[PDB]
Amino acid sequence: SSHHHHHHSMPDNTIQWDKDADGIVTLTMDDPSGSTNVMNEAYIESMGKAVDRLVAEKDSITGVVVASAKKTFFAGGDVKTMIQARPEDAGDVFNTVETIKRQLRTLETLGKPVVAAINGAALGGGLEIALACHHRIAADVKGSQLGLPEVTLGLLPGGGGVTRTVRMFGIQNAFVSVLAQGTRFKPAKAKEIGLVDELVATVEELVPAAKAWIKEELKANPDGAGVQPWDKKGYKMPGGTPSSPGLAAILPSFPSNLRKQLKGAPMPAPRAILAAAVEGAQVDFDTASRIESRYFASLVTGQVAKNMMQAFFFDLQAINAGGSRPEGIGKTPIKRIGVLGAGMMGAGIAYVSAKAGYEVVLKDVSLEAAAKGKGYSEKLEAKALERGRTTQERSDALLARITPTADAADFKGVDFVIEAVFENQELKHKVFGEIEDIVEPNAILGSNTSTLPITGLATGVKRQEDFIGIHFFSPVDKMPLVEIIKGEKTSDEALARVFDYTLAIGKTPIVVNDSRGFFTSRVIGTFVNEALAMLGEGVEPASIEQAGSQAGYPAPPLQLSDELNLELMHKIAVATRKGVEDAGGTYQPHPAEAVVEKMIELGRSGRLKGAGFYEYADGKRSGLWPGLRETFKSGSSQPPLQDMIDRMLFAEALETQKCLDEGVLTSTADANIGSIMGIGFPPWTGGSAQFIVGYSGPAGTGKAAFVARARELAAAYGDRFLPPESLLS
Amino acid sequence: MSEEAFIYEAIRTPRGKQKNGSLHEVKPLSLVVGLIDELRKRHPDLDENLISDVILGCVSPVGDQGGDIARAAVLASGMPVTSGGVQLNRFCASGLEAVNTAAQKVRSGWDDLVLAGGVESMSRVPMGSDGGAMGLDPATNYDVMFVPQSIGADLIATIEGFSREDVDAYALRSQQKAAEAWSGGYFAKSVVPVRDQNGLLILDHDEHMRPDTTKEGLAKLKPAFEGLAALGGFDDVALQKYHWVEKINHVHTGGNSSGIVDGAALVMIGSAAAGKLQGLTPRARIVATATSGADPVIMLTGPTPATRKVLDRAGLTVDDIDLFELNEAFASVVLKFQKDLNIPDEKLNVNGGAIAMGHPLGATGAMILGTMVDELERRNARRALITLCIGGGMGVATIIERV
Amino acid sequence: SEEAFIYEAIRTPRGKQKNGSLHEVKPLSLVVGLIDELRKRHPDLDENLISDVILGCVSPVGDQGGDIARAAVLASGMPVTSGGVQLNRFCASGLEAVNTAAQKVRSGWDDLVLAGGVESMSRVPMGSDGGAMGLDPATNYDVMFVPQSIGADLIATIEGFSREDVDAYALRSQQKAAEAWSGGYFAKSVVPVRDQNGLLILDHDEHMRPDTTKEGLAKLKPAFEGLAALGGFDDVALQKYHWVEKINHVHTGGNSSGIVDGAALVMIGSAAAGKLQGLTPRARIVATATSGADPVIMLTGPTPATRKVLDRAGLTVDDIDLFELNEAFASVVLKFQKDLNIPDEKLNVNGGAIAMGHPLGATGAMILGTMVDELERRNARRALITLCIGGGMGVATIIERV
Ligand SMILES: Cn1nc(C(F)(F)F)cc1B(OC[C@H](O)CO)c1cc(C(F)(F)F)nn1C
Ligand SMILES: *[B-](O)(c1cc(C(F)(F)F)nn1C)c1cc(C(F)(F)F)nn1C
Ligand SMILES: Cn1nc(C(F)(F)F)cc1B(O)OC[C@H](O)CO
Ligand SMILES: Cn1nc(C(F)(F)F)cc1B(O)O
Ligand SMILES: Cn1nc(C(F)(F)F)cc1B(O)O
Ligand SMILES: Cn1nc(C(F)(F)F)cc1B(O)O
Repeated sequence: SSHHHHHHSMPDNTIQWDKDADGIVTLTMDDPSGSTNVMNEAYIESMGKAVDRLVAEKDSITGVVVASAKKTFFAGGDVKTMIQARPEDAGDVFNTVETIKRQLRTLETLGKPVVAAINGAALGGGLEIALACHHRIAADVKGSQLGLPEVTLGLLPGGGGVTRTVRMFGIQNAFVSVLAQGTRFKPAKAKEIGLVDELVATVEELVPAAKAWIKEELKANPDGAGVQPWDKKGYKMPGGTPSSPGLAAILPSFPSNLRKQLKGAPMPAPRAILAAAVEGAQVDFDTASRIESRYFASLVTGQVAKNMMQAFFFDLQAINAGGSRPEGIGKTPIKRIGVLGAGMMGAGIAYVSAKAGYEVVLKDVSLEAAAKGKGYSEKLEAKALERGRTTQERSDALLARITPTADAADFKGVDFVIEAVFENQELKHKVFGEIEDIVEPNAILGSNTSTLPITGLATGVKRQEDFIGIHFFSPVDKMPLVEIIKGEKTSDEALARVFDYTLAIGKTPIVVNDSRGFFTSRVIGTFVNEALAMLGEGVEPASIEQAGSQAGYPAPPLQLSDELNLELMHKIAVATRKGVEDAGGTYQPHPAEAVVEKMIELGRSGRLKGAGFYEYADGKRSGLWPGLRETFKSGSSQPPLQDMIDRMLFAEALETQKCLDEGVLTSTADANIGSIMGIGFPPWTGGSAQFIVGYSGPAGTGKAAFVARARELAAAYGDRFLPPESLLS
Repeated sequence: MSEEAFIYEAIRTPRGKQKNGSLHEVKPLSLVVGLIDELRKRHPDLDENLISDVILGCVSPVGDQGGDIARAAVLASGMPVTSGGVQLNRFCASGLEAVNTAAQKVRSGWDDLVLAGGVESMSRVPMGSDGGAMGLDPATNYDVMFVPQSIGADLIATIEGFSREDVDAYALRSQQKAAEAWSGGYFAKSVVPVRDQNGLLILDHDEHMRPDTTKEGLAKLKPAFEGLAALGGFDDVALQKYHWVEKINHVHTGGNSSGIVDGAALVMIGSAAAGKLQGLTPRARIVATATSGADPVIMLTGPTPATRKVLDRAGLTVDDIDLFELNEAFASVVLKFQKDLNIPDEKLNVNGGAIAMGHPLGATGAMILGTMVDELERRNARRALITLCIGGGMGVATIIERV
Repeated sequence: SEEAFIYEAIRTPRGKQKNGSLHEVKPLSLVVGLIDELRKRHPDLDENLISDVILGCVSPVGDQGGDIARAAVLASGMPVTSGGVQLNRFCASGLEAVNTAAQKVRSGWDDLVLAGGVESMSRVPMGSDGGAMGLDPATNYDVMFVPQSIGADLIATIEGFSREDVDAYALRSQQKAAEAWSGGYFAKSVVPVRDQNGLLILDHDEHMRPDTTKEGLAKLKPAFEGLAALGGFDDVALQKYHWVEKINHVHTGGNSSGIVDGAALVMIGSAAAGKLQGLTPRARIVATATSGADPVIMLTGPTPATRKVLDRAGLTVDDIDLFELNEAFASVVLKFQKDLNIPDEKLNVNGGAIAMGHPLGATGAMILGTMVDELERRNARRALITLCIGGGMGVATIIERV
């Protein structure tokens, strides 16, 4: 019943109160404990104090304006509170969001207009505050975003976001466009969809425009001033209620469509959002809001939300703060970039480098090839014009920074080299020998490499201090990770310069010590090899692909194996067999190697050669190879689907632990974000390292349950699932 | 387990089609009252106070079919107020469940004479009009992996290897046998023509039938549940459970699936003492009933364990059954049933089925039951087994013996 | 023959209509919660032996459409072979499900059956399913449709039950329901409703007004005088009961059944089924019966149904220890008590629907289980459960403690 978090037996104050002579109260949120207003304990008590005062002085108040003194409006909550909420704290989680929404409900039914003066970003609880107002004005300034992104953290908008957006837009549009994926909107697009009512050019115009709207609203609509559409007698939900005949016909298809988009992945948040949305539309607003609180308590106290919150607020923020960047180094601005190779990798590196603002020289053997490399950026910009994202002016300046060439002399004045030709050490030696003297003396000598150690590649240049590995992922325009590999002779300054380059092009870096396979390629190898092993054991290929998708991977493993090429997977196994037999020992062949050779023997080595595990026609995938079931006698082995799923997840998790044991990675933050962004480890796990500490199965939870399950897989499928000593005691 | 239950009468209305149907102007309450009045016409001296209940199956008990339509039929027809009236819903088997419940009420010895059957006016009350505890609950819909009966039928055809020509061959078979049964006069005594309040004829035949159906015409039809699985994503949901299947072969159309029709059916069931007291000749005896089920999502493999359970319950085998009657919801379900139990082709749906004549959900069970009472008597055969697949994944079967 | 036994009989608390605790709970969830309680009591029960789930539901639309019995089977993870059928015989749907389950067991073709009902009247109001009468003026006009409320007032007029008489029964029902709750009679059978996080939603019957006074009941206005004039149902009723000049409207919201949400479940099986699964039988279903009376008064069906079930079991009134008749309206119970000369201290001894509510489809199974508990608490032998029904029907059941 109370607006406060405690009713017995001391927080700060984050809201400034101001009442003008016209009776308009301006609430300015200005949390003294940070640069951003956040839904912490101090805010709840501050808003509760203000809402109490709004009711106490209701005879002398004509309208309300909610504003912010920060660069943003309001974004987020106290994450240390949510991530520690245990299942036994579900009652307190439930009571907390009920108190939060009781404040907004009183602000909303005050009998007078409330306007949100959105000066900057309004994310999550920030937009929920604005949705409780009757009118929303946003300042169209650069960097501002509006949205409800809590589903990306495994949560849901538990401060009214679900209930109010469904009342505003209906079930289908609110779920698809706002809630299911937590889409962030620029102020212009937010006004288009109805999330915001008006726009102003500068933040200075916001509060005056709000009070002007309050004055006109009271004059033009005194009966419905301060009354939301859902609080009127004749309210009709857009698209209808679940009992309306039109929506009741398609409503059974909503969960199946959601299950199609997630491919059966165990992400409970979108399921909970859809349930709260539909169930809420069946009852009144206050009952709908209470249902929203219960589903929110289900997610907060769950394990998946704790995995996702761990990855974003602690791992990603530690990386973006410079956790893997060395200490003493400063800045070194980059003037001109030199990309060697015009394939899909080199052409992609030229696109993301030009889009950030750099001049790029794109070299290949011929101008014909380098021109088709720049054509990769032309066709990406041609689709960006038709979709309306970038303008006609900025696109012509983007392509103008890409200079296709075949002459090595055009690398004159290049201070950052990114080689991206064939995976061959002696070829990389020559291409850097032809180029190290034409470029600047301070230039970074970067090499996009999948497996070959950087220390060996550096012996083909003079200044090994500035040689470094810069691993990108195809397609480069869409993949967000850059795996930076530190060679044995690589300097600390070269790390920081490539670290800053990765941030400049809008990508996330990780720092990896030199080793065969690095982190991404080595770990993703255990993923594809685990599926090829299942294929050789006799498991149905369709079940293997379903296991990959239902585990949460972005691409099923056989489909991914056709794109990495089986000849490349072959000579990685040949190179690793030399990495042991030359040292004087015996090699332990992965059972997947026999499947790779049988497919090469049959002339089906992947998508490049026109046929692999899938058939290919007209440059597109055309289902599984019909002979694949006879070649491997598919159906003879029928393990449960969860065994196939666990075999793939545990292979990468155990291999991630090995990389942390050996020193390939130096922080679990790099391992988690690297596995998610680099190789597509399922976001619900929070990373291949978080997968261990946050494991959850029918036997238990945590590291001990991961060890127990890994021992079941080892007894049934092989010793590669036996956990390392670092996970034991 | 003592009192034997006997079938004394089993009648049904003709089945009117969905589009421009003759029964669209007829309230479903009127379809039941017409059958009650026909029972009076055949037995005028019957003491209706002996009738202790009227059990009607109805899958969409809403609108014209709401408010306990069985009790409405009792009051509207002028039956005694002591004759009860209960509506039940077990999806497609509602009509046979009403018959089985009536038989079990007689076996318990606490009911002596019961009317049973069903009613479904699908042109007035379409399927899904009642909403649904499942479809309105995304939290449960998401977890149980709901997939319509239609995608399960295509999935059954995909798994079992039934081609588009195979299911269309059965559809042609159903049209031919339904026409042969109508031409031969097999349905003359049990199909009660529907008449208005002036006695004028409304419908006297199953107007969904297409007797001139050809293999060529069936092959031209478009697969009807292909836009349902694309716009709803039900294909991907079905393959998430059946992960060893790569692609679903969509073979079912409007011409090899059951028809959307209007109709009703009534069956008079009672003890031997009830028949002797009122002078009723027993036509058949309810030997055994059974309720089971099978894989959900597929939804339609339920009739296989229910048939084995009712055979095991009556101490019989497949060889002891003279006639097999399985509702033709989809052609692949019948072909799977015929393949599983090795049912002889000459014994399966010998007078046609729902593909030709229609599937009035709540009434179909009692319609195909009465069809087998007539055909056992016409052939002078002994035993028949009647079963229907059901939504959700269940099945119901019944064995009758001619008397 | 095969005897039918009751092994478990539970129910949810009944949440009120206005600002009710159960308004946010889907009726499917009310049934699943009771299924989960049966599992907590028998975790080694082989659910494959359960062959059907029979639920009564008077308004099977919306949240209660699409065979909610089957939905509960799938939602709760019960075996797909466990069936699931919804039925509707108006107010006796809950007891009809139990009786049909018992007859299925006696027939020998079912071994273990779940039975009961569910009605979320705050989410699915009465009459939401339309109705073959209200949409058919030709038959409505002929059968002379009069709401059950006016028929209850008409029974009070013919029998001479005053406003003080029906209010005296209302006070008696509130007192005995309060005495039963405070005495712990309902502690083991009323299963509190909880949310997905385990938080409590409701653990008691909200509709109860244990501080009811006869002065407070007399201040209430007749609820069905506004219905009688706007529809002309008084005139329709007196056209059939032509010897009655005027209907005395004595029934209010205080002496009529409460509109509430609730559900109930009963486990019924053969002796071999209970022996095979380690279940201790609590009572035996001696006999069932159905009958009826005039459909304009509508609520006089209980008397011939009770008379019929007594003849069928070879018993009389003096052989029955407890009588349980649903408190749809106070005059219906007083009419029943007068007709069969039921001793006052044997009739609805733990209170009834006036105090606790009438969740249509579930009430029959609730008061059935209410007698299973009171027979074991008193160590009594026989109990007779019966309900009036819409349309003029009646259902009765006799149980014997074991
Ligand atoms: C970057 N980002 N910013 C938001 C913000 F809330 F600020 F809007 C949400 C995301 B986000 O999702 C990306 C979005 O789905 C588009 O692909 C993400 C990445 C991670 C990681 F830790 F695994 F890296 N965790 N999350 C929640
Ligand atoms: B309250 O102090 C709070 C939160 C919890 C819970 F366990 F549920 F997490 N229990 N209490 C008593 C509170 C609210 C918040 C905020 F972040 F603002 F939401 N933070 N705290 C500590
Ligand atoms: C994060 N996400 N949410 C959805 C939605 F909510 F709309 F269904 C879809 C996706 B998605 O990226 O598609 C692949 C998926 O992440 C793999 O499981
Ligand atoms: C601090 N913060 N919280 C959120 C969320 F999702 F909770 F609303 C988003 C952000 B952010 O982009 O900085
Ligand atoms: C930051 N925060 N903490 C909670 C909790 F756990 F206390 F309930 C809820 C929120 B929120 O709505 O952003
Ligand atoms: C793109 N999309 N996302 C969804 C969902 F379920 F995730 F919200 C539905 C669709 B659709 O088919 O338009």
